[PDB]
Amino acid sequence: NVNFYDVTSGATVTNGAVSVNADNQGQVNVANVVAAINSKYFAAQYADKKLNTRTANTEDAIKAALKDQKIDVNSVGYFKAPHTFTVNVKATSATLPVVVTVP
Repeated sequence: NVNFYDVTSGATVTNGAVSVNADNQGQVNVANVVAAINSKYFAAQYADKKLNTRTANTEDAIKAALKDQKIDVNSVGYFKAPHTFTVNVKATSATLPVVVTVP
């Protein structure tokens, strides 16, 4: 099956969590959320005795999570973050819920 893993430790992860900084007006860019998630977690499938990486839908998943919280993102990626929200990151042959906190 597809599973998610920690990039740095290699451990299998079921639920993830990251922190992303806002600017002094409480604005965040989706690109910084995508970087926080994808730098920390990756998806892969075992085959041919190795882990094979699988592309995650992180940007789309972030925008979908914010739209479920009634938060819009503008054409160049900025939005007003909630304090914390959950992104359901998907990779295809698995879903990794990732808690995103914006202090």
